[PDB]
Amino acid sequence: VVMDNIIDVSIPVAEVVDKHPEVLEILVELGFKPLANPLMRNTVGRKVSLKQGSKLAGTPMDKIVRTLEANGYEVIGLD
Repeated sequence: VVMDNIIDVSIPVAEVVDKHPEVLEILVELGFKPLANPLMRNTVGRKVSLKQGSKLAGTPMDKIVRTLEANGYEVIGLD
C-alpha cells in the first residue's frame, strides 16, 4: 500500500517542498527553478500549486506526473 511520498498537485508548492525537501531537486528541473531559493519559494510558492505553476511555466502536467512517479512519488489532486 502507498503510505509515504504522496504529492498533492492541488496545494501550494511551498507546502509540498516543506513535507518533501528531496522533491525540490526534481521540481527545479520541471519549471520551478526560481523556487530553489527559499525566499522565492516562500513568496510565489505559497500562492501557486503545481497545477497552477505548470500552466504558468508551460510544463505539461503529464510531464510532471511521469517525472514524479519515476522518482518514487504517488500523485494526487489531479483534475
